[PDB]
Amino acid sequence: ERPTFYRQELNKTIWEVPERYQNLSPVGSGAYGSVCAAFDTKTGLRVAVKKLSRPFQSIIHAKRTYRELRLLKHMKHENVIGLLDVFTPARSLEEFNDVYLVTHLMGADLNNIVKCQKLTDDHVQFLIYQILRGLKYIHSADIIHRDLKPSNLAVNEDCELKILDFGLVATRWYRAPEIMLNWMHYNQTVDIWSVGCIMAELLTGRTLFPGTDHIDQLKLILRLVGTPGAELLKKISSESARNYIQSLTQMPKMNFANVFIGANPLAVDLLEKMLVLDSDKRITAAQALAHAYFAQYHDPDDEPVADPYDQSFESRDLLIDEWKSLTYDEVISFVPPPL
Ligand SMILES: COc1nccc(-c2c(-c3ccc(F)cc3)ncn2[C@H]2CC[C@H](O)CC2)n1
Ligand SMILES: Fc1ccc(-c2n[nH]cc2-c2ccncc2)cc1
Repeated sequence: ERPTFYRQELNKTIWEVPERYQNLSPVGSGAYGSVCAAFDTKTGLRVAVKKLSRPFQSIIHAKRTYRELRLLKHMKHENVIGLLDVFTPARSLEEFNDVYLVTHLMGADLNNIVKCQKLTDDHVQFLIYQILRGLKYIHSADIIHRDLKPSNLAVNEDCELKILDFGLVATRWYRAPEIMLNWMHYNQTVDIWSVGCIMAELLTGRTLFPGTDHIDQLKLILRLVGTPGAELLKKISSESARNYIQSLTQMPKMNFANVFIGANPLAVDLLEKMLVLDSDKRITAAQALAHAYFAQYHDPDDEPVADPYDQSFESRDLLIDEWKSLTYDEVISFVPPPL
């Protein structure tokens, strides 16, 4: 029981897929893979098919490939990209060198939405609500996204949103200041900082912190939220990070009600809770969902958490063939979701 595959070359890339997937149309490419829109004749669904690029090029690529497949197989939530299918044209482990991932076609990203004029407060509520609902789920599996940005948020014509964990403008614009300072013990609230930046941008139509580099990025952040107070400075072990931060002209926290004047005061209150410099004081996804700003969407009985997620593989140092074999086992054990 193996489907019939057919091959085709699209934009320099060869695609070998099952006959069920028709009318492949390139959507975009990147360092880690390329994506085509297609029509799935078995389900009647429009899908996006991602072909991984050089999945076993090195130990790093091989572990990344396994990581992505494991993550995607685990994510089962309406606001997180999951898998409809995964396949390989390879007939055996020995000749296994290509991995294809299939999900529901979304068709646009959040950047396309903010670009095409500004949104109503109701749209901001709905979009951010969905991000947080997806994040609550991801975070409950002890996963940190780490690179939330508009381009990693897929959105369909119904304004339904799904978080893309990977990852085929600048990432740094949405990155938590503790990451810009290279803190190795950052927590899940790095993602809340990013949601704060995204929400600000949806409300104003402008990138909140458009830094030109890591130093400029930190400078832009501190100008809005103020330079660190005593409680936060005490948590910084890095002497250079402290010499830098403390050698900057001291700056107060700006009045958010003034900076985002015109916005819904509930949105401004939430933003202030997300864009707190000290990650230990930043609101969590679960807490954010209960915020008054989302009263028309919040339902505690329908904001589910994830099943336990085993990431013990992350601490493993294996050979390429071992990561390849594990990935292969995960391709073969895949059971599609019910139609
Ligand atoms: C184009 O429609 C669509 N829908 C769902 C996922 C993906 C996807 C995926 C993707 C991820 C997993 C998968 F199984 C299938 C596709 N990776 C990146 N994207 C998009 C590509 C365009 C870009 O603007 C936004 C990310 N694409
Ligand atoms: F300027 C800044 C900006 C952000 C931070 C910060 N927020 N949460 C944790 C930290 C942090 C940064 C560096 N080292 C430990 C902790 C600290 C100083």
